[PDB]
Amino acid sequence: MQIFVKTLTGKTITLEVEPSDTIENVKAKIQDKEGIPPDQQRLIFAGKQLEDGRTLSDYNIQKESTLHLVLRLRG
Amino acid sequence: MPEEEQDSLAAFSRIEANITQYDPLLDNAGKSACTCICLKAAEMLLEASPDQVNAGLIDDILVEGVADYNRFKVGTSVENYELNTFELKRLEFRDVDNPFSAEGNPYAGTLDSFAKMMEKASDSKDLPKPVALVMTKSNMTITIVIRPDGKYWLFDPHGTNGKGAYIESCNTDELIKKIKEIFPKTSYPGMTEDENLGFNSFEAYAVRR
Repeated sequence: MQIFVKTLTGKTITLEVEPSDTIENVKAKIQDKEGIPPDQQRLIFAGKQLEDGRTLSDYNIQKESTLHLVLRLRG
Repeated sequence: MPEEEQDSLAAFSRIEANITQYDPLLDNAGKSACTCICLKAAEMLLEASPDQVNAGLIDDILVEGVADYNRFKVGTSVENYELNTFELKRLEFRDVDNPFSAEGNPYAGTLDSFAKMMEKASDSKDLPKPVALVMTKSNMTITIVIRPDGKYWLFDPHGTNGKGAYIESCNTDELIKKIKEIFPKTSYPGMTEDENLGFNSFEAYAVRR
């Protein structure tokens, strides 16, 4: 199924995922497209920052949902 | 005697450190000393009067901030720093009706949303005064002290051209102008979102004493 990720700086990316995919798997797919290390990705859905060990399903993220991505800035 | 006082924010709009010897450390975005020193600046400036903010006080921010940086390296947080070390307390502050925000995360935005953030921050409904914002991008940290009159002290550990460190007294329009010069819009062809986010977004933490 397809989901979308919108970055804070305005880009919308399309990912191919399965509900069983973990958040860490999703972050790795984002890294494959934009080079962002998973440990610095804040993925937001319905106002919660998603945890690496859970699955898209655990968060009831369905097809064509849009996640929101913020980079954890190091300074 | 007045003739024996250092220049301070009680009479000037910009005050500069004398000490430059820490600049290779403060300017190194591969280290987090710049953030440690911004946290020391919030600690020290939140309860200062304008006449106390002289070159000697900024020197003390650098000297004491580097000591705490070193102490942290041997052996509630902001970028992995324990705020207790700075006698600071974190206050919740985020863009609530915005899809990039989550409870407990810092305020996330871009240059286009910086003015809105400051409007919220400067509202004593949202945060008490004085309060400081510690604001980061991928390669720089600053501190914005919101003063009792609602104007600002901008502390920049990078200094002008990477040399020394300064504090500027700013109204809102001046602060926006300065942040656009320190956090400039950055672009080049092929830039990935790792760098777009790193250069063109910010996170801001609210702290008080």
